[PDB]
Amino acid sequence: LKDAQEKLELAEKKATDAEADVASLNRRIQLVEEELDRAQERLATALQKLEEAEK
Amino acid sequence: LKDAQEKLELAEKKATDAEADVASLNRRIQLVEEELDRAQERLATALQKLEEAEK
Amino acid sequence: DYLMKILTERGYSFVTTAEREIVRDIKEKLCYVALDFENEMATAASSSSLEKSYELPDGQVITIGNERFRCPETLFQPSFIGMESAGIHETTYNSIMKCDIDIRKDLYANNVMSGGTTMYPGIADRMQKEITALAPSTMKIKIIAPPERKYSVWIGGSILASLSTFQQMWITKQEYDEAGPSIVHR
Amino acid sequence: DEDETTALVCDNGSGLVKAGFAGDDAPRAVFPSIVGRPRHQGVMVGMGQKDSYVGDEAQSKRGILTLKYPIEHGIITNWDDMEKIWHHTFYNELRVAPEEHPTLLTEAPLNPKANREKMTQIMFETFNVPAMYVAIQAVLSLYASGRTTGIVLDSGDGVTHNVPIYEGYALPHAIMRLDLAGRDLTDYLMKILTERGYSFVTTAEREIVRDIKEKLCYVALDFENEMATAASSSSLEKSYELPDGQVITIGNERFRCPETLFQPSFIGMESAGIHETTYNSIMKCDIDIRKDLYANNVMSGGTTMYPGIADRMQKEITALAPSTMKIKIIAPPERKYSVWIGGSILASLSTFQQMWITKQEYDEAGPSIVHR
Amino acid sequence: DEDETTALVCDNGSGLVKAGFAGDDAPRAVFPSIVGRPRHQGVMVGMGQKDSYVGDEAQSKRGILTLKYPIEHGIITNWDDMEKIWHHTFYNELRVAPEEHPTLLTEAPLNPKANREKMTQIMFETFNVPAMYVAIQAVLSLYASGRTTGIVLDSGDGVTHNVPIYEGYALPHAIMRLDLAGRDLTDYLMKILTERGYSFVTTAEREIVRDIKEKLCYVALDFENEMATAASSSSLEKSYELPDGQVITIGNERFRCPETLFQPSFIGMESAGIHETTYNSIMKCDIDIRKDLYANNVMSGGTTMYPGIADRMQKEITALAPSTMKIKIIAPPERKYSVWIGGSILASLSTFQQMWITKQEYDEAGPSIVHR
Repeated sequence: LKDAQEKLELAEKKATDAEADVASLNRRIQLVEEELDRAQERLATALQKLEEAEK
Repeated sequence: LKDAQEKLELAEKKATDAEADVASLNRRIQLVEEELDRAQERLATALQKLEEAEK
Repeated sequence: DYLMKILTERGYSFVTTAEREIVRDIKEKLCYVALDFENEMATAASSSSLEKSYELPDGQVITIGNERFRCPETLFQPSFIGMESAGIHETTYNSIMKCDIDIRKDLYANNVMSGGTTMYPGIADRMQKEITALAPSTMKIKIIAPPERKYSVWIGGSILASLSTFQQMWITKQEYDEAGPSIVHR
Repeated sequence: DEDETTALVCDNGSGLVKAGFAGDDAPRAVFPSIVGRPRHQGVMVGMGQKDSYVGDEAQSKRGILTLKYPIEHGIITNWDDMEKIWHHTFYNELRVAPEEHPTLLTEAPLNPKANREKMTQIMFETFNVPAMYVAIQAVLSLYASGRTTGIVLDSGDGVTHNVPIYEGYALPHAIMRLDLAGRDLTDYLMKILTERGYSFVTTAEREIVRDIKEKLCYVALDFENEMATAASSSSLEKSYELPDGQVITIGNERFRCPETLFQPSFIGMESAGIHETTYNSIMKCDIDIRKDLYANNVMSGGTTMYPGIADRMQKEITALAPSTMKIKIIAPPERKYSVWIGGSILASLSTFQQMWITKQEYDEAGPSIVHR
Repeated sequence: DEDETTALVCDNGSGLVKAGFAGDDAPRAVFPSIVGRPRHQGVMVGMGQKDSYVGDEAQSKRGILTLKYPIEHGIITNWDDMEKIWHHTFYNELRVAPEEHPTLLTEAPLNPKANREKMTQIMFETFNVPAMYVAIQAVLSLYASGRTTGIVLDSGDGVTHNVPIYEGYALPHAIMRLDLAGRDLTDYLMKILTERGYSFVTTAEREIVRDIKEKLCYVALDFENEMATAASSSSLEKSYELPDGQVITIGNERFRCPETLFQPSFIGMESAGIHETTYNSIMKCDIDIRKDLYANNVMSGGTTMYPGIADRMQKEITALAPSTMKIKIIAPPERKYSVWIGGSILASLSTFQQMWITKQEYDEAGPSIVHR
């Protein structure tokens, strides 16, 4: 028992540190994915504007 | 004891599902951040190529 | 020959042989492949400064507004000419879902265009969007259409044959007089 | 340092080779155990005519070559093609010259005497290594988990095994082999996923079913009321995005695939399953050693990595074992390389030097020397 | 008589439907498995506006309709269009009212559980048949050749299969499916015949390449020294007269087309061929049943009708099978309807009455009842 309960406060501690880092990294991925459709979208438009001006 | 050990396979299960999802979401953020410097870089070049062709 | 009819059908006559030949020079100079060929006909109707008049061997200024793009829309819609076959973009695609699976991302990012008839401006943009919207979204589409494309074939031969490493693939009269036509046939 | 740095560890598998230097923590080289032979004459741009291809170049170019697997079910079946994989390992993968490196190799559980003598014949006589040594795979896995008595359930790409080991000696008559492993398991997922209404049509669809199996597959405990759970349809489902957009969803089958390891009947196999086999190995051993084996079920191998494999096995053998017994299923995180790591430890060890078979031993005793 | 006369047998294929009354020797109705939808608004003289066309009227009028195939590779892919083909079968082709006729239907080898339940849902709930039954196709083919254990190589218009059957139970884990059949085969002939310097330009040229394939194609044994024979140019050649005079000659290609069934490589297929697949099915089955399967290779399906198919298969598997074995390739003459005839026999049988799923069973047990 002392060993299963001790193994425990450590496994639950690790579980909460990992849930905290995943929340932070998922917030960062959504922001960089959203900076994106924006970078790439104005891109389809800038390259189209080039092919039309070059023509 | 049955209760501390049972509480356990569940807390360790949750810890491993959360470590697996953080590893996956961090791999996805690095790949979308790397698709990026690439989308934005060819962009500085496509827009520059436009201003020269328009001129 | 299809432009010919949509242009006589515009109320014209390519009667003498000096009228016939130049419909082809109209096709080359003034024809377009519009992207969103749908709301380009719609545009035609509001009648913008989309129209384009060409001066014939003589004065006879002929005007071509609209038909200008109805001609290359034949390459995506063979139905414009009583053809029941599929069109250019679908065919690009079908070729691709007939190939090995692992090579399909490669083919999709490398659609190289060559040939006199692929020179119609905006052919590449229409094809770009034609296959993006048929291909799985996980895919990268890329339609390469170089400017010299009416001679791609030739230029590729010029490069290859002037190359330093090609010398050892030339079929020589020695190979031939000794192996029969089979030799070069591979 | 002469050989402290210098000892090589090569673990030959049915699917993968794991290789590197004794001392390292993980294999420097991991690659498929294939040898491709071109179906047609021709070349890649800039290269010459190649007679043969090995590892990843054989996998990548598989459409123009006839692929062959040298190790069938852990045993070397083609010695011409194996000497090819070894050659590739030393010279291209680890880029070492073999004639100045001691080489620790691994063999399978009941590897025929004659094979251990043959790979010794090829190591010393065609590669001219200074010294070599052949360890049994389960035995290196155990040892890498610190201990010397336990029973290893070892499961990789073509074989599963149970090797009861007592104070280092693997027990020949208690070893069990079950020919169903990760290879079999990817092909079963394949069908339950096409059967979910899908198509793995091109080769870029085929290969990734295996990456679905590795990333998303589970071994549920109470696989019974997990199917039941599937039906109420919880947020148990899991969608994977393919090479392109084509988001495929896998809810349920996710665990129907590793339930194959406990129920071989899912795949038309009449053999018993992993947990029963752990147990049967154990009631085939001496009586006095059975408490030891039960508290030391060490797991190793790529296919034992499915999460919750250990909990299912824990409860699978508790409920077959006499209640007076202590059950204990050790499954370490690095287990896809246990075997290799056990070799790295052992071969870099201070006391192992006196078991290396040297060319002196060989040129004087014949292949018999290392055979033990 | 109530139902002795009254049982219907409908075999749904990828290319053709075969239908008729249990009792008859051959299908009363055979027609394409298409559903045409008019591309434009208008009418035929004397008829009204038609929303849809099925079977031969869809084929004949194909120029103004968009043709669709409900069964892709033996599996029903569109249920709106299938209920249309069934409707046509009962009401126009057999001209019966379905609500007083028991209906035996067929399904494919590993037909998804959910489909067998769906066509039961449509048979009982939209056609209101008294009773029905779904037999597996290879299983009816075998049985129509008298026996109960054997392996059927079944090959029609969109799929090829190998279904090992033991005392009536088709063996799920040993069944093989090869998606190359008579449809694929007509299109390959097409190219080797245009490649002979020809043009199948109008639709009256297209359709008849298929009638060339059926009438003049062969499966030569020793396809090797048959090409060699072609070259010495014997009176092996064969000219067919087209819809008009245009006498087309086909000497050689005549057999290059069914050599596609043994060599899928002729068509950019990387899969194994018919004979190897017969065999692989067999080394996937229990050991004790393999002598039975070998002496009972029953062939069925339109594409297995090419003369000399049986002799080539005979020698193809003798030379892969252990010599202690008896090989026996049964190919009956009516084989393009084996499946149907097996259903006619079975459903007119004296003992089958107690397996019919009745509306009583259904209204009380849900689609699950017939699903087994």
